[PDB]
Order: sequence, then structure tokens, then C-alpha cells
Amino acid sequence: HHHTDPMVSKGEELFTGVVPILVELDGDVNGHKFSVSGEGEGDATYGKLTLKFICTTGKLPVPWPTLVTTLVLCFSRYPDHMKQHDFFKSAMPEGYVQERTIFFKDDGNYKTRAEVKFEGDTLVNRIELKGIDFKEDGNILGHKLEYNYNSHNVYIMADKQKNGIKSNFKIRHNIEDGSVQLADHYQQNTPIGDGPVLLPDNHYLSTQSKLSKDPNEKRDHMVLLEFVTAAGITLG
Repeated sequence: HHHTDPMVSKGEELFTGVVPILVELDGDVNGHKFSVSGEGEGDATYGKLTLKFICTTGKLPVPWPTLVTTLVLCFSRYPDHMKQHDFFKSAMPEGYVQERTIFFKDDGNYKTRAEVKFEGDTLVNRIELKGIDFKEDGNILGHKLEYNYNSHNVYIMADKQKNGIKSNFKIRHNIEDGSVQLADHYQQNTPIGDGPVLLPDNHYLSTQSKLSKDPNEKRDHMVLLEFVTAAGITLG
């Protein structure tokens, strides 16, 4: 809405109210090719995303929880006193590229590249995923992960040379036997457009995700409720 900085006002304008989301992923893990399509809606005022994903090629060859971070940080709630640090909305509507390498400890790695931008009124996240060096009997290709997701906090830093941001963080996936599978994430984001963006001071995003199933859905799928809030810079 009403912010003294017109660059902040421009990005906030695009995310006031509920915004529809489309997610489209094409993936290849150890030569198992698959596609995922997701639909839902984001409400940046509360940091809230509701999405349902479907594997459109049949059975997903990897566990759904390993794709949560890959399958839209512009819907994060930034407190008023931090809105000058919201890179993700400032890059819109032209969008940004989000690249990751995700290393699964003692297993394979995912490399992802995504473009996040508006098509009309719809926020689209278009992802390519390549996964290599997985063990056919490991926790990933073996489907030994529980269907759930732990809350965590992630630190965001500016990358002033790329006019973007970078982040590195660990996700712990629960294994069915009570142990944990570590997923080390390395992330960078860069704007698609040439115009100015907001480069943030160091801060973190607090994330909580709930995974569920649609009782009427026969296709392989995941229902996701995610909350993401920015924090780590104090008001006064």
C-alpha cells in the first residue's frame, strides 16, 4: 500500500490481495524423467501459500518432500520496517532466476534452474531439475522419507556483483526409521530485467510447511501449505 519509498510501493502493489500461482517442473533424476504441475494461490500479506501439485507423468520417482524447496519467495511476508529489503518483489513483474544445487548427504544432487515471473495476473514458476549420482537403494530413490517437513530459518545475503542474492542452508528430511537425511542447499537469485532492484541487508526467512493429501485425488500428488516470514532486523 502506503510506503514513502515509491520502489517499495511498486512491488507491494503487485502482491496486495490473493495472487494465483502456476508451477511447472520438468525433471530428470538418474534418467527417470517426470513432470509436475501445481496450482494454487499466494497471499503475501500473511506470508501464506496454498498449492496442490500433481505428477503428470505417473508415479513421482523421488519423495515429494525433497521437492518442496524447489516447487516462490516473493510471497514471503516482510514486516513494514523491512520492506526495503524485499528483493523478490522488487524484481517483479519481469521476474528473477532462482538457481540451486542441492546435495543429499551420502547420495546424489539436484541442480535446478527456475524462472519466476508474472504472466498476466498469474505468478508462474517454471523449473528445470536435473538429478545425478543417486543410489538406487538410497533414501531418495528408495522412498524412505517420511511425508512431512520441519520448520527452519534461512539466511539471505546480498550478492552485489550479480545484483542479486545468495543463500546457503540445510534441510533435514525425516527417514522412516527415525534418522535424518541432510539436504545442503546452495542458492542464487538474479533479476531477469535490467531495472533496479532492492538489495537486502542480511536477514532470515522463517519457514513452516504442512504436507497433506487430497482424499479424492487418485493421481500422485502433494498438497502444501507454506508460511514464510522475514525477520532478523529490529525496528526500534
